[PDB]
Amino acid sequence: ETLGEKWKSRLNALGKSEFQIYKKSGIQEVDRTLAKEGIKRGETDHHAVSRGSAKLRWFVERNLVTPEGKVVDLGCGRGGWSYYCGGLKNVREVKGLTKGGPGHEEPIPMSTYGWNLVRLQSGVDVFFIPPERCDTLLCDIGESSPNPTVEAGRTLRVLNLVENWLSNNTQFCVKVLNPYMSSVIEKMEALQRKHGGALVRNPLSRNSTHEMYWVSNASGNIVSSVNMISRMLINRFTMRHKKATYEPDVDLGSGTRN
Ligand SMILES: Nc1ncnc2c1ncn2[C@@H]1O[C@H](CSCC[C@H](N)C(=O)O)[C@@H](O)[C@H]1O
Repeated sequence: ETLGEKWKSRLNALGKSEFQIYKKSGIQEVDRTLAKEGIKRGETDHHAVSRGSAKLRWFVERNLVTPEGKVVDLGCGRGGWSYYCGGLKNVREVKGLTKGGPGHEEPIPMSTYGWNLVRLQSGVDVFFIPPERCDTLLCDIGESSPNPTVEAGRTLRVLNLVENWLSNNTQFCVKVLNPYMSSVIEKMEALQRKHGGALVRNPLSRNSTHEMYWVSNASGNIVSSVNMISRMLINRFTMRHKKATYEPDVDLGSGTRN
């Protein structure tokens, strides 16, 4: 048994209203009221389609991942990671792929800066299409379960997916939903040995998930990095100024790139 699983159990034991408070406790939020209000009205212009744009922003503006070349966005959902990549100096093709359909997030068409370089496909399942060439590989897949055993298999499927997609020097950002289970640790140590990078916690993540992202330009003992987060997440159960701090939302320009 791990320090993560302790966290998981305490989390699971929470009152409905107690969990809602834990979730936002001392996190970083993104200011989305107006951007969402604009989208509801048609505006295709300056708005990130989701808070993922801001979320990826954070890794990128710190050179943890430098999208370049042909970017594949596995599970692009609405499109927040892709449209944000679309505007990035070093970037040529953005290809975003996602399930969509009833009960899943569908890609929203946007005219943001570099939109013309972004193509997003709904109706695809990625675990069952063939790997393609790419320079930057992104992946935000991993559905949360109260049962950590579940999360570990979901997380395992994902890494096993990404491997098949990766070559040498590939820029990458992958959600590892449950990095604390011992099966996931094991896989990650391998993956790191073979590919580099470390796991990093994004301050925009809620306290109710123990997600960390495997990002390419970083280093660090996996085990230790997972633990300092389980510790962090446990410490936040007992918190005494539990407001969130807010960032203004990414503004993603408009119009076309050549
Ligand atoms: N096997 C699969 N194939 C394609 N899409 C999948 C998938 N499993 C999960 N997904 C999709 O992956 C998405 C990840 S969450 C979307 C976040 C996105 N980066 C953004 O910033 O908006 C979900 O919307 C889900 O529908």
